[PDB]
Amino acid sequence: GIVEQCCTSICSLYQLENYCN
Amino acid sequence: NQHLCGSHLVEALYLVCGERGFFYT
Amino acid sequence: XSLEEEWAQIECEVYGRCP
Amino acid sequence: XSLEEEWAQIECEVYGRCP
Amino acid sequence: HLYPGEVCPGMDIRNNLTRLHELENCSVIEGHLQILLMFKTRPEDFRDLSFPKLIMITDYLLLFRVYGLESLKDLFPNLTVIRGSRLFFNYALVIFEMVHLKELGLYNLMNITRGSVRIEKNNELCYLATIDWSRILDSVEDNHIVLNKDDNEECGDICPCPATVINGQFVERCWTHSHCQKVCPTICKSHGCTAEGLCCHSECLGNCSQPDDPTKCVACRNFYLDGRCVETCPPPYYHFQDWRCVNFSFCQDLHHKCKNSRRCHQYVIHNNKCIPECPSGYTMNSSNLLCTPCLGPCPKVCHLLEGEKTIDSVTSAQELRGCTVINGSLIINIRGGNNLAAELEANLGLIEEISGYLKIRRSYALVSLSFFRKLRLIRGETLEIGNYSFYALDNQNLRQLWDWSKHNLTTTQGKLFFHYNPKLCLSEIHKMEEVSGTKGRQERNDIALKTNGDKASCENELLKFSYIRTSFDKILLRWEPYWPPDFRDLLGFMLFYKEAPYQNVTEFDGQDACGSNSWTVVDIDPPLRSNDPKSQNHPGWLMRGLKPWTQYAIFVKTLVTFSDERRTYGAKSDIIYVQTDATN
Amino acid sequence: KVCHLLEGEKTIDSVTSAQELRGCTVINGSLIINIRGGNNLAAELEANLGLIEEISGYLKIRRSYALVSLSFFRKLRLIRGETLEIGNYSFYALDNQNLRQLWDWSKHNLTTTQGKLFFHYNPKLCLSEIHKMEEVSGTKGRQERNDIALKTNGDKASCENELLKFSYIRTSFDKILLRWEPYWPPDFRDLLGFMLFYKEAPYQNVTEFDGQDACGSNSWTVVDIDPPLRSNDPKSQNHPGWLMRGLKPWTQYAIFVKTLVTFSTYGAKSDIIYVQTDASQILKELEESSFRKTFEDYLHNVVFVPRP
Ligand SMILES: *[C@@H]1O[C@H](CO)[C@@H](O[C@@H]2O[C@H](CO)[C@@H](O)[C@H](O)[C@H]2NC(C)=O)[C@H](O)[C@H]1NC(C)=O
Ligand SMILES: *[C@@H]1O[C@H](CO)[C@@H](O)[C@H](O)[C@H]1NC(C)=O
Ligand SMILES: *[C@@H]1O[C@H](CO)[C@@H](O)[C@H](O)[C@H]1NC(C)=O
Ligand SMILES: *[C@@H]1O[C@H](CO)[C@@H](O)[C@H](O)[C@H]1NC(C)=O
Ligand SMILES: *[C@@H]1O[C@H](CO)[C@@H](O)[C@H](O)[C@H]1NC(C)=O
Ligand SMILES: *[C@@H]1O[C@H](CO)[C@@H](O)[C@H](O)[C@H]1NC(C)=O
Ligand SMILES: *[C@@H]1O[C@H](CO)[C@@H](O)[C@H](O)[C@H]1NC(C)=O
Repeated sequence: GIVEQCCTSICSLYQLENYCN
Repeated sequence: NQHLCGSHLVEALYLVCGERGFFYT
Repeated sequence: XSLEEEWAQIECEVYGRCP
Repeated sequence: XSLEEEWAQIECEVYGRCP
Repeated sequence: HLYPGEVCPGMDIRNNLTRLHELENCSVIEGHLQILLMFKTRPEDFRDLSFPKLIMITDYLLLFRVYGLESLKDLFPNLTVIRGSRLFFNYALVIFEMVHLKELGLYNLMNITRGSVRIEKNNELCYLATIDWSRILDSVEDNHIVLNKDDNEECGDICPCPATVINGQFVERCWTHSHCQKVCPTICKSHGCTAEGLCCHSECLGNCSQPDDPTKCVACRNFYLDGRCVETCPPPYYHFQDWRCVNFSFCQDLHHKCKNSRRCHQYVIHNNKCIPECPSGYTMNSSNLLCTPCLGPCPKVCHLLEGEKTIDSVTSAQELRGCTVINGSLIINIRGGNNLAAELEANLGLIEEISGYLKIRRSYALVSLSFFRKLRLIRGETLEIGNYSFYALDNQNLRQLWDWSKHNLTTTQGKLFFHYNPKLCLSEIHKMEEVSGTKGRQERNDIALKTNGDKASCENELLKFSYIRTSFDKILLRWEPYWPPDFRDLLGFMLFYKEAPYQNVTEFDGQDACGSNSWTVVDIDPPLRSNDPKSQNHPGWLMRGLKPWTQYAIFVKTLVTFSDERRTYGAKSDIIYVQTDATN
Repeated sequence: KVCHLLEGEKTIDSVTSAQELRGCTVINGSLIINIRGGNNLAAELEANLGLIEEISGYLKIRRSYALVSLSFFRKLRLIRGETLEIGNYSFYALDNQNLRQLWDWSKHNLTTTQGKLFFHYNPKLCLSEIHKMEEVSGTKGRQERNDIALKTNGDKASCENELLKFSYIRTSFDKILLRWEPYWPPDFRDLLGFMLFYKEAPYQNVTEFDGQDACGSNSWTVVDIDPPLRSNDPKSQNHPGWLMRGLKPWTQYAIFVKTLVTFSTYGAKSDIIYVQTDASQILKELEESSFRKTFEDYLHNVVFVPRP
């Protein structure tokens, strides 16, 4: 989930972008 | 860049997705 | 600023508590 | 006993401590 | 008029306000009402927009980062009941980081049938202390309302309205400056009254237009059918979604939809209800869409994504409702000071077997794991790393597992693990070691001797004070001898004494607090092993710091070496109230 | 005076048991300590045990819930191992529950001259202190097979934390304004608060755990502080601060500030700084913050969906 991806690890800008239309 | 948590995950995603908006299934 | 006034300004700047 | 005297007696009896 | 408008699926409205016109007609939402992530909007966008047709959401309402929404008296003026059939987390109403929300406007809201309110981080939100949440929902304690403007600043909540004694003074209860809180006489506590105060019919959840008239009522305490509230669905109406009655052609149609193609649940009928899956031990028969009990076992196996499922709150638990077999490992991570044991019991109680490991980690308010009512097997097919099949870590108020006097839990493979369970006594862990069969196969269980139960009274044997003698300043006590099965595991005794003017002293919890009014612990090295196997050495201790005219609670604890033997738990006295003699 | 322990193996277990040792320049035989409570203590353990400089036997500390620092042994500088505890130990700390400071090794040169060290449990005590002792006390250099356990030591303790610098120190005769560096754990919500500590302290020999026990004696006027309103931009993290009130003119305060942080460990602490002015319940709060963090993390995990 987002909190494992971005909060408890480092999200690449690709990974943040993966959550949007 | 950094750990995005709390509101800052919401802010950061919003900036990435200002007019596009967030996904849902 | 005075020490007290500056702290209040700092508190608004930092913690968001403003007189 | 006296509470002290019996206590001294108890210590020798059980804990083996004597004056 | 009861629900004079459509019934709509769960609504997610995000990014753009446009989607809210899906609510234009709905009077009841059969699902969640998520409204969130609308950064782009302004109060300009919410000036017109209202859904007074909406009266009741079956699941939960979630408002999160919606901007320019100043008050919910615009959007939902007539909303009255959030049923909470499915919750968000343990919450039915959730209002989170609502940046501009000035004052809650859900004046009509009268009941939340299940789950709590969370209203957090709404930095401009006043008019919260005015609401009387006890009227809205039973579980005020579980309600979580913090970090709002009413919690940071002064709020000029003048409402020139019913005043309740929930607050210290007679504060008027008001949703907004315009709207009183609709308090209704104590006798009518869950169905409400008309404007003249004449109570509603017994079904009329929250409010009614015309009194004691079950079609002129705003919402149903039990069920909706054909424009009237009904206590239960008469045949041939099956109960659907726990709030309305539907005929067989309705359930049959839905069953064939999810048969024909899937987003899906075929709506089989069991126990006068319409449910997503045929329950454990039943199968659908003859294409009659009627669950019939199987011959031979046919449990409801619930299959878990990549072999793990973490139960953090009510909603995570409810996802396992009726899942009498778990084809995966289970992690319980309940957080917060609110005990969800009852909710866990409803959902996790029916789980007869777990295929993976069972892990309780960082569970705070979980006093017991007895919410599982019939868990009998931890097959350990997958295991927690370290080959564990039962894992329990950091559980801060865990006091007992399953009561081993009654329930049986076995592990087909894998070790036990127990660390940092402060109130869980090793007694209740060692009994598991036997019942589970790990000891039988000599599984090297990683159970920490001195991290489990150190903060709980653990002595199961008893010490009695053979002999009291007292002085103006001294109290000489002796008590019956004790030795563990191996006397070398006796490290000593510990005599606890305290002032006790009134004999209302409660037992030592176990936490050795050193506070000004806490137990004066005295360690006592054990007596000499001597003479007959009668152990004719009654231990004793004399205290000399006492004062005349003073009654003191005393008890003794053993102090004992825990071991893999598992047979040493120690002994403890009851509290005795002894009094020193009085001298001038 | 020299103190030959007539029992050879004295236990100190309360203030009134230590007073036997008042004025002992050295202690023959071993000591055990099991100090477990006390009231209005007035440093009465330091006074009785401060003089002691050399202990012949081993030094055993067990169950000793009240003691937070062993600095009451002000002059202790030598354990001789002329009577080792079974296992050949010369120092033995077992289950000291609130022991936070073994010794101030900067000012302490204790040498446990023979036999091994032992450290089990003592959750508050840091492995760093333990390692400092074994090298200060020669044991590790002497290849002593020291029995210290990584597990059960330093657990439930904010050990090995980052330094906080003070950036700003502006005084008045009766109030002092401080700002320290911004500090944030990897997840900023783990900053539950800071906690300032201050102490009117005429001498620059103060130590964090001096004058302190877990029975509620505390020389420090602790002032817990809310977390600052975080910036997105790291270069716009304002330096947090406090205006500590009600001081006395021309009085030198010892001060430090420390992070209050929820376990996921990640924390920071300042040095003691000196400023002359001008001429449990806690586990509920640490849960509540951890609970609101948990909800927020759940909401994010649920509301934000990765497109397939
Ligand atoms: C809200 O209305 C519901 C009825 O739908 C009430 O629910 C019952 O309340 C009692 C306690 O008052 C519980 O023991 C029952 O289990 C509840 N039944 C159901 C079906 O939920 C509820 O009490 C009302 N709350 C308030 C504050 O009026
Ligand atoms: C609501 O009602 C209007 C007019 O009755 C209709 O056009 C519309 O399709 C209905 N449904 C929604 C989702 O707006
Ligand atoms: C009840 O059944 C009839 C046909 O028997 C069907 O037309 C109707 O839609 C059903 N009820 C509802 C509320 O759909
Ligand atoms: C537990 O086990 C005993 C002995 O095998 C059995 O008689 C009993 O029915 C079991 N009880 C439960 C609640 O499973
Ligand atoms: C301790 O006492 C014994 C007996 O009194 C004595 O032999 C010994 O030398 C003493 N210790 C030291 C360091 O002198
Ligand atoms: C203690 O030390 C002596 C000398 O180093 C050694 O002979 C003895 O075996 C040791 N005993 C133990 C239990 O360590
Ligand atoms: C610092 O030294 C003085 C004596 O000059 C002493 O009174 C004081 O206690 C010392 N500081 C501490 C923390 O012990």
